[PDB]
Amino acid sequence: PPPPLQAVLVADSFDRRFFPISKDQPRVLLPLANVALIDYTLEFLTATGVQETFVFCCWKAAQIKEHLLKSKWCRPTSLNVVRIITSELYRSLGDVLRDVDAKALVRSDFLLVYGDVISNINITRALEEHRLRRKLEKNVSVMTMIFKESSPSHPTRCHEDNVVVAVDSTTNRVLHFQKTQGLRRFAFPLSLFQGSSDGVEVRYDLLDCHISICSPQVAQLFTDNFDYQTRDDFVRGLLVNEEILGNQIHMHVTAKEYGARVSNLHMYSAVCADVIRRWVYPLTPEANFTDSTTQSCTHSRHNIYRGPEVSLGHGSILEENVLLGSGTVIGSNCFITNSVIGPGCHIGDNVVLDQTYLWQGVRVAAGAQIHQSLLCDNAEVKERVTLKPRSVLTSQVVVGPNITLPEGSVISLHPPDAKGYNPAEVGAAGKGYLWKAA
Amino acid sequence: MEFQAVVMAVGGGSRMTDLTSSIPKPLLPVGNKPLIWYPLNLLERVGFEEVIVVTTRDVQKALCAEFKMKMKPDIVCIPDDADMGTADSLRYIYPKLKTDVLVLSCDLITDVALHEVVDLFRAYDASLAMLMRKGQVEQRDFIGVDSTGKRLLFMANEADLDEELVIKGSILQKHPRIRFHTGLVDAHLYCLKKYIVDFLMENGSITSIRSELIPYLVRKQFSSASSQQGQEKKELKSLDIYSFIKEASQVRCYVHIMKEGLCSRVSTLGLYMEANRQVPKLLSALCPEEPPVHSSAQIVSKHLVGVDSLIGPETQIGEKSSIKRSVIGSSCLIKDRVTITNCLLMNSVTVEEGSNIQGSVICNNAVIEKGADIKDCLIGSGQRIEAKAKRVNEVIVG
Amino acid sequence: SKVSLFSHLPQYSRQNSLTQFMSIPSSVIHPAMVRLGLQYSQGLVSGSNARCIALLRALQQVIQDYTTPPNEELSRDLVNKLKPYMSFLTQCRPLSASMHNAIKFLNKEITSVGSSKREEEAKSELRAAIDRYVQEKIVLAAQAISRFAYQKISNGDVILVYGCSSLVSRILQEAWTEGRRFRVVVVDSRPWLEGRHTLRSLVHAGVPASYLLIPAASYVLPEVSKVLLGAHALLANGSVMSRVGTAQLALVARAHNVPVLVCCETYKFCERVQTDAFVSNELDDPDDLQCKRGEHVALANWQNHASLRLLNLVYDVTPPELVDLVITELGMIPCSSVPVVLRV
Amino acid sequence: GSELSERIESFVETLKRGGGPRSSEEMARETLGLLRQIITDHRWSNAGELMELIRREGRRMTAAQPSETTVGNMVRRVLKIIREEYGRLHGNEDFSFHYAQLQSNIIEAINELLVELEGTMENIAAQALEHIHSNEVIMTIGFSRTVEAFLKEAARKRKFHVIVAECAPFCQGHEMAVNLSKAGIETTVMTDAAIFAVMSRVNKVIIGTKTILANGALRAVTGTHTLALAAKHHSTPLIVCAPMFKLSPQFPNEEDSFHKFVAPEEVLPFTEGDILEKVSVHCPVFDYVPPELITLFISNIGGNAPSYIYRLMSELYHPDDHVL
Repeated sequence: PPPPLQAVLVADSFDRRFFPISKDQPRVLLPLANVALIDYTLEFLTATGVQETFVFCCWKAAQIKEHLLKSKWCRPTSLNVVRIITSELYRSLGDVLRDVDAKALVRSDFLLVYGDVISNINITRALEEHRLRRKLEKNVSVMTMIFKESSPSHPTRCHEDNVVVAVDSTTNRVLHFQKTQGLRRFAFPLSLFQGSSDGVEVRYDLLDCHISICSPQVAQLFTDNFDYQTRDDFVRGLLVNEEILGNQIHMHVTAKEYGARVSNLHMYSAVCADVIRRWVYPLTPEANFTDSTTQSCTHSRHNIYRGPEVSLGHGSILEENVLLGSGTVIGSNCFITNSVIGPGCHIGDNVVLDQTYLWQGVRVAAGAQIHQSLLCDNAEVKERVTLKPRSVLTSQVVVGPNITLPEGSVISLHPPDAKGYNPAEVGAAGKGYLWKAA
Repeated sequence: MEFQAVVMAVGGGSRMTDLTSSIPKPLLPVGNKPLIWYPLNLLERVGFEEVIVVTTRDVQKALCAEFKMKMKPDIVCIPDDADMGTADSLRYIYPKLKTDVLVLSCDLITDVALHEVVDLFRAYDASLAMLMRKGQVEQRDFIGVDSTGKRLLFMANEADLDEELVIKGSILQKHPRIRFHTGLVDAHLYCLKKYIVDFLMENGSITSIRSELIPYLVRKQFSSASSQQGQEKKELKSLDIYSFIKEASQVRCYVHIMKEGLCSRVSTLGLYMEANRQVPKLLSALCPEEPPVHSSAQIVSKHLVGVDSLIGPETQIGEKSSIKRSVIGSSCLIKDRVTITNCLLMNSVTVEEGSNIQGSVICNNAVIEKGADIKDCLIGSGQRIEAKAKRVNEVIVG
Repeated sequence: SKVSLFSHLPQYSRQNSLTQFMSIPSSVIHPAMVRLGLQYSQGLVSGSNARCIALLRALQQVIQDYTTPPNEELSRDLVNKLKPYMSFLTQCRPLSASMHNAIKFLNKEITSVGSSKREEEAKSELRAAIDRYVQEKIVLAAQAISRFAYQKISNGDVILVYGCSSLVSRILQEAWTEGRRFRVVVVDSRPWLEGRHTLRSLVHAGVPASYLLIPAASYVLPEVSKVLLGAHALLANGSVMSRVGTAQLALVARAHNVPVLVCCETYKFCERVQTDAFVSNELDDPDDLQCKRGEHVALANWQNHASLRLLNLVYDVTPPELVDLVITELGMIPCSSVPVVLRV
Repeated sequence: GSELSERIESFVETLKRGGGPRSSEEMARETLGLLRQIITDHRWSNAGELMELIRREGRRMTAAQPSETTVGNMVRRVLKIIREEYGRLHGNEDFSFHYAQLQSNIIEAINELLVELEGTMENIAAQALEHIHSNEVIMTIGFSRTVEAFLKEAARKRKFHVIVAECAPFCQGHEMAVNLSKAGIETTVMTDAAIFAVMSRVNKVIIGTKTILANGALRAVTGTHTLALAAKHHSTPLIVCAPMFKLSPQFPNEEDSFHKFVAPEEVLPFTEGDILEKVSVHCPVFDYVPPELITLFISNIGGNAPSYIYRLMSELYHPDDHVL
């Protein structure tokens, strides 16, 4: 049998699409459904039989280290060994690949994953297919991409991630791979059709999961070419250069499992909604796979989850798909639906919450109406406040009474570029700034 | 009262150089029978009782009422001095058309039942349903079908394409996956309805249906008020077909293909010998009362015969005339010690003794000489033959 | 390989095409009806509503092209000519009570025609009569039924539906448009899975809805308040014939104390009598029961095993003791009062 | 120590992430083996330490997966055996006096329990000849090994006919249909919806179960409840075949943990993404059945009425250990 399976984890985004918020907290530590965004990936890796893992982190690595040292995966009874490597010279995926090739860590086929992936996919069959393919031939296939079958109208298909792919019908082999952003027409070179006989299959109904099975050879190809910095560049360079090079890239498509990656607010909302509705069955809020003594739930009718020691007033109504932390206090005659509430929050009376997410330590005054908003750690709202859809409030910000923000408002504690507080912007006795635009 | 069959045979092609002109195109010799008898018999096999065929005056003279088949042919004399096309000819016969039409060409030979394609036309009220056979350079065409492989979705030819093909970003949002085919051979079995000819009555730009009608139709069958109207004219496009069709996304196209069987059109000289070699197998079940050698043929060498050795009437044979799966026509004189392999012969061919022919063709009024070592040719008409020579690539000019 | 219990009922497959055995230029049977019979084996089936409309349209088209025999009249010639036609249609697929009533009405109309009028006058009169029949017996009846049933829906209700039926969807959409608020629950069953039509229509309309399968029916009945059902026929004794599974829903709803309402038109009233949900049914293709397990598809080559039968029923009968209200174009009546009122 | 902890962690992790191709008998055997192993090692002073440790481990393993009930039954049975042994050895309940023959007696008692457990299905199958007669029709739903053995034992003498419901959406009835067809018995497969239509021609109904509660109620597969009602509409007897380790000292008070819910993938596929944002799907697995719909209980002892069940409970578990 081959050596035990190994995994590489990238815990740095190298992006700026989450940067009114990531000033304080790194992306991998964001709370989704009251659970950090790094536990899901580690549990997914553990469930598939991975016996060793490497972790790379550069930005604010101290918090990541202190969080990982208290998790259950560092206990001596864990079957998966966690190793931490940190540096301040990393800038892209290519640098990480060069470093791992230089240090000579991997010895056989391994996995490569980002830091924010939610899935429950088993790998054994794809691994066996890859091993058979690389055994019958010699160093022909050096990659095996993973995709999920889906329709082009699902709400989990952002415009920034749609792709179109051309494959051979008989053996799954990627012949073309293009990203579609602002393009109303798709073009393909004519050399593909004449090479083959009875299949140039074109697909637009696949969802990417950013999961790969890589041989050590890939590392070498990331060292010879010093201009490569992402997976897309590697794929395009391999597909274009066809003298000898790496020979082929193959694909595998699943149909009865789940897999997704969070990269923006739209993806965050879609993934949270899918997780609440038990679309990833083994990982559910009441399962408590983190075995933390401060997180427990009791499933009820209409998909309602309640934690320990939660007080409820008279006349309150919970519609469906609600999560409540520990110690939360609710007033009287409220209306909460499709919402997530973190631990330790206080809510007044006559409040309406719809498709909203509130994190820990947030206090809300009575008589308010909120729709489709995100509130960060330790926020507060005064009386007579109405937030229109698509609103964001970062940590420690306050909003004064008798105000009504328009759609798309963004408020952060830091200055707009990082002065007094405008009573027209943040209300009376408000502490914050209006960032404006995205 | 529901289907009108229209048989087209006017003009040959580049590959033909001495057959479609000297011999009538419908009456070219394959299996000692005229070729047009093959599709026409099929029309009489299903039960069709009305056949309309257009042709020239010479073919009409060569035809008259010489056959003894039950159908009553209705021959219309096309003007011979013309460069006519499919659209123009169907424009001519329009006043005689009332119901749906079925266009067929004499050059086609197939053994597949037409019940399947007519069923497809009936059930899904499709505008048309053409036929393609699996391929067995000329700017190869690419056709893209859907997942179920029944509905045509894309079609293009390499002639106007330079280096790449472009697909509009609206087809995929309705049909997520499509499959491409490149090696295919078309068949002239266009089962279009009455509205198409009415639409093309007022439009004269279209001249050939194969290269002009189907591309525009398949292009327009997809787009709608968006794309073909939002991104891109009743008074300019001569009352476009969309305005025409007003009855109880109205134009839909479907295509059927098959993988096993025989279906080909004899428009190339290369396929001629494959045709005349494989037609006895069809004739064995098609006409089980046709002996391989004609009854009134003067046979002498009855033991040196290979496979079937088709022989026409009044054909005198010589002893020791070895034959291997060859074709022989009428009134042919054969002497002794003549060996023939996989060769073709037809009416009024004289052969001298001591000959040897291999994989050749012989035309009318050809006199074979003694000691003729023939290796592949076609042989001209009204010319004598000398010894040796003849080649497949270096075919005799005469 | 039928079950001995259902030996009498015939079993048919969807791959025994009957069109191969006659000429492409059809002369025995009119081509439009040949197309209709071909389409009968693919779709165009919805509660005997679309089927009856298509049959009447084809009959109108056939009547359009007729020639009076020199030594005969229309009354006998047309009647004698029509028999092989719907005989072949029955050979394609079994009919329904609505089509029987329609053809009976058409024959009655044909017989009463006198010989004084011309052929064209008779043809126009027959077309007008058919148009009057279809206009009066279907559309206005549906409008009246919707108007009557609008009064039995209130704010905050939870209504349960089963299968696919145009009448129920029309009623619900009209009630929602009129300005009432409620929510719906849809129950589906293998292998047809016809509830997805209703689910999609309701979602597009803008009505909250939930979806589930039949075996969990007892799980959600504590929340429901009403049960609304369609029908395919109405027997003389007052029973209701519908798709298989309706009687189970009626029984469990009765056990949970929930009222049941049935909607139907007055031209589906049959004269047959049945005492059990058995005997007079129709079998279907057993190969549809094969589960697409993906890997290790069981029941594959089920004919190989010695003793193994697959059963596939289409209909069932509900006794009148499990129904509390019936709404027709003439009003609302108790179930047991159906035969006395409608017989006239 | 390390081996015991590794085994415990492996068992808990296997329990949490669903499971595998395991029957009830295998689960009981594994639980008993693990309990015997923990008794052997992990030296204790007196009975109190042993009881506390066993109770803690049982609470952990029970909270690992609520829907699995055999583990708790085995834990309570072991506790009762320990209580009986301590009472016998000893002459104000106190468990501090020290002895030396306790562990040997406990071990041999557990061995006798295992020996009794091994020979269970044969005893149940041995009674098949007193209920099934020639020319009869039997109804069943799902896939249960005990029912399969019960039918196969009686198939060697008489001939009858069996009807099986497919029990969607998992559709495990096909496996039993195939297995019974291979043995040479007439079989028929049909969907769930036709249960009420064919009930009028059935002589008996025989089923299995997942759990048995104190008052005689049942926790079975989804489609059982309706199947129980229709039979009551015709006074057709209903029979349950189950061994004795499926009995629990619980009552149907709270149903929040009664049913088990899974992903909605089984009901509605993911390829309907246009409308999946506004539709909620629910997929229960288990189902509750009241005791008024059951006629007879068959086990490795004999036939009993639903009222007798209570008595069995009082002689199987001590009242103290009802709540771990």
